[PDB]
Amino acid sequence: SSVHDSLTHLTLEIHANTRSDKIPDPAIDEVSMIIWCLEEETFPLDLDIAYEGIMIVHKADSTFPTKIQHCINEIPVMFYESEFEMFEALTDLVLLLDPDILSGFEIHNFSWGYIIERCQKIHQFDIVRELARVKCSDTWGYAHSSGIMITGRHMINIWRALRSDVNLTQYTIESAAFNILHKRLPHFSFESLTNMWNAKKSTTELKTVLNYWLSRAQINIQLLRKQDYIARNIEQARLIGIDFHSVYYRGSQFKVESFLIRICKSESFILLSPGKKDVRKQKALECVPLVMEPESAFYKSPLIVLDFQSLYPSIMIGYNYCYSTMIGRVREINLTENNLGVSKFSLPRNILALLKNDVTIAPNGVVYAKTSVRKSTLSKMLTDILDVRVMIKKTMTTLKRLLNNKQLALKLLANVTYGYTSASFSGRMPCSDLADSIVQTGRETLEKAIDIIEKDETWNAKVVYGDTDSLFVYLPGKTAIEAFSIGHAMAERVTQNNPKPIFLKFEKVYH
Amino acid sequence: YINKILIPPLDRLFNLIGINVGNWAQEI
Amino acid sequence: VLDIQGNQPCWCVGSIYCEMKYKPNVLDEVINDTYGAPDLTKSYTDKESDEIMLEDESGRVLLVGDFIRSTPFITGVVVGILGMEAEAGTFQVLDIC
Amino acid sequence: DYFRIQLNNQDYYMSKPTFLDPSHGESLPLNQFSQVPNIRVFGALPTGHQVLCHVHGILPYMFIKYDGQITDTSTLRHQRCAQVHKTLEVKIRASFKKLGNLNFVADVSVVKGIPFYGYHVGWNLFYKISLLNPSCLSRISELIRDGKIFGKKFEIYESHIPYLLQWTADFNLFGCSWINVDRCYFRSPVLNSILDIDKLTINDDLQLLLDRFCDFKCNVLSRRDFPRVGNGLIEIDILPQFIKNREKLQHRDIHHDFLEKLGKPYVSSARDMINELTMQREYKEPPETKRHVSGHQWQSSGEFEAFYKKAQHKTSTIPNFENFIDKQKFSAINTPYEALPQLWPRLPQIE
DNA sequence: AATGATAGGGGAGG
DNA sequence: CCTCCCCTAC
Ligand SMILES: Nc1ccn([C@H]2C[C@H](O)[C@@H](COP(=O)(O)OP(=O)(O)OP(=O)(O)O)O2)c(=O)n1
Ligand SMILES: [Ca+2]
Repeated sequence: SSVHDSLTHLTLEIHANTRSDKIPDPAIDEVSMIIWCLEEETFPLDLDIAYEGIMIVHKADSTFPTKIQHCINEIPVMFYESEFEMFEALTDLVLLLDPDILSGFEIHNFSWGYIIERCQKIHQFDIVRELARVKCSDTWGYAHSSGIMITGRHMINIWRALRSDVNLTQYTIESAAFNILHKRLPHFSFESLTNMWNAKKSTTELKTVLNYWLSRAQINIQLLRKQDYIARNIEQARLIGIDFHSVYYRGSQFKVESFLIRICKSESFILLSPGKKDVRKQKALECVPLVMEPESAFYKSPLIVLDFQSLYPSIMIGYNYCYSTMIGRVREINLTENNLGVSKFSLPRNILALLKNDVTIAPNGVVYAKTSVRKSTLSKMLTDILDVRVMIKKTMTTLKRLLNNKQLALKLLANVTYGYTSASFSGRMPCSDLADSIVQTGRETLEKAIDIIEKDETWNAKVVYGDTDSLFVYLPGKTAIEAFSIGHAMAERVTQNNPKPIFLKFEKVYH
Repeated sequence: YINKILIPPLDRLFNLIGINVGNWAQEI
Repeated sequence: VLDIQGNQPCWCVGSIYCEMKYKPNVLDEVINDTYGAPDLTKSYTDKESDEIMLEDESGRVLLVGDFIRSTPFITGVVVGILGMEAEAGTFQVLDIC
Repeated sequence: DYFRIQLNNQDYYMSKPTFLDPSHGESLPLNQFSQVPNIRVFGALPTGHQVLCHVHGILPYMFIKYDGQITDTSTLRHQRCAQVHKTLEVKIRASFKKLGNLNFVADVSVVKGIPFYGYHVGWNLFYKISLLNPSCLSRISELIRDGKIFGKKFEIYESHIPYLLQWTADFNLFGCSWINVDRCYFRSPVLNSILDIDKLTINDDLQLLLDRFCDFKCNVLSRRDFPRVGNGLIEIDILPQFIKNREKLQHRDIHHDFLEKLGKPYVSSARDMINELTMQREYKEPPETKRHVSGHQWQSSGEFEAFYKKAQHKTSTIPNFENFIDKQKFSAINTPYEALPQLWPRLPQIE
């Protein structure tokens, strides 16, 4: 077909016989079944592999493989005398397909982790060094990600990905399948599975366990596909520019650093790298967001909800707030030594007099250069990402999915951008003054909006609740049909009293 | 279960109106 | 069942395996009175069939032919199939006991 | 017409300097390098064939403040770079437990730049300390910042950015994107015969690509010097000159003076996205006429204005836009994006 | 080994 | 009143 612009995906599952409800331990209980599923939609080269397979240990009596073959009759099954040969065959299969991602459900104490532990502890075989694409500890890795590190290939823990994606009580294969794929799967205890697997007769039981594990393996691909996790992560990586591993393993500051270094490298900018001690000894944050306690009561009349769109990004775009735009705190401006966050510097001789007009003092008290002398870099980044997001949203099946993935990635990047500042702890390039300015001017904008809304006599409305950018205005007995017009009018009035990127949206009402 | 799972949240929601849910539960 | 392999007639005794899916009306009736019954039609559509096997505690073989078609069968019923293997693990049917 | 490899995964390792790697530097050319870093790229061809790529000549670097004066005659800069290189090498060798076979620092060079943490308008001189082992770069930065190396503490620039991120950003690379390269070097037999993959994976398109890019006469490296290390299909070795993803970057130097005050997206990924959307299909968005305040007056604006007037009266000694910054040509000093082409070894041929 | 800020509320236990 | 823990809003 067309060119290959996706990542190959392979999933694996393990069945191990337990011993009277002991949750099979990877040191006493051996592997028996390595049912694996390979994603077909994104796999090129059209090779005869059938995209599916089952591996079963059989010492070899003379009827078990034949019975299994007839009861399956669809997927080829390979039988091995020992689990070491079965592991070697699995390694050969991985080296043949050479998948980009090896995944599974709860891969720490199960299939991938179980195989790794069995190979390392019992057989003294380093399966990790053999499954890599190169011939020749991670507490954070196991905390909220996959702790397995195989060279070349990415390990994806499906349950963690779904936990980060969808919020629901409990996280099991059955619950996820029912709440995502609308499939109900019977669940059998380990003792029962061992009993069916140890029954020489009753082909029905063998077919039952085989279909059990086959469905468990197959449903993983559908779960990752319906949420479109792989494609969304690939699109986000292409947008930000970080590798596929850093999309989910690294933190939010990594993406912001990537954008910043990519933008600044074209403008001959040199980024400062403060130490941990410098960040620890910097001035603490003083400005806090404005939240008002609502009047706890039941509101019969319609309640219009107003919410600013990207309040902080719009603030930084409009007010030109950046690292390269701070001149200094308006109080205590010395020509010898100053203080701005984690750095000290000295102003030139006649800098203030030269730019006495093209500056804008922040609410916190920090002088910022106007756009007429220097356009800030963060404003450039935020306006570019916002323009791209609104363009793709305005344009908006495959193209629709790609546009949705791009929209989500752009929203995530824009939201994480502000978090780069105000990083008092575990911050690699923080700036207390910039974050304080942003929060304070957000508070001022909120107060101005509230005053404008309350001032109008024709709108006998009063603000009852307030958040970082949320306004709850109450219209006592105001026939909600016309409440939409009033809400649109106040949104337009508030918008027309702010710089260009600042915008207010009505978007809903509570009768 | 009744008291310590339903009385607190229903009381938080309905004390704004001005009614005590616990009185309703007392009669049963 | 695994001993019937060759170009010679042979007979064996085993139970009959069939599909026997439920009728949709029964499924609707049991779903409407369970309060949480899943989409049981998915259990029949996922598999997506028309064949008869012979299970005798050692495996199954497909009962192809015409004598086996013109007889209603229910799963779990044992019979005395007497036929000949022709070209695969499929067993022909000539007489039934 | 370009060899295209997707950025699926990346890693780095230390190897001995071959004829495809830099062996010396400009500060201390006499002393060679004990080891050099190499970046491994795990990618797949557009036809679907996995390719392993080794990247040579890419070195991590960090910037520290230049101590000398801007009135150098292009000769004292080299001497100062040599002295600081020797001091760094000695101090790291002593702390980490005749000076030859450099193991930590490759070379030190002087590059211009504009600081980012604050408002700066003029060119500032910086050192470019290129290291050999990127893993210990954080340790070197900590030692320099803590005053263990020199007699005074020095601020560190561009040390929180990892080596892989620097390499990707310098050459205009994005994750899961094509690495458009025109020339490559092949290794031990291209169609690997691990078990049988030299027959199943091969197709017409793969053979056409090999015929277009592989010559088997002056392209395949020697078997003895460069054995395969990848358990996959065809493996290539690349040089920094070969990567043509760069040269599409728009370099601007408008921040060295008040160019803006006198008479297209800034992210190339966004440019690619909008190009794709235009190819898929005009686009417009009518704005709203906003009449803001005269100066957006706030509660504590008067005190701020008074303090600004006091500060302006304090630091003053009539400045003009065209005559504020001093007009030091700084033509000899290399631009940061004009400095990474340095240290690229050669265009060798050892066939 | 890696981690972006701040603000509110409830519940158990001592 | 105190700390500890859960976890949702922005
Ligand atoms: N995880 C978060 C969520 C929000 N905010 C801050 C940034 C916003 O400027 C402000 C408002 O948050 P919103 O939830 O309203 O999101 P936005 O206003 O930024 O965009 P949108 O309105 O489209 O949701 O709160 C933050 O710092 N971190
Ligand atoms: Ca909002």
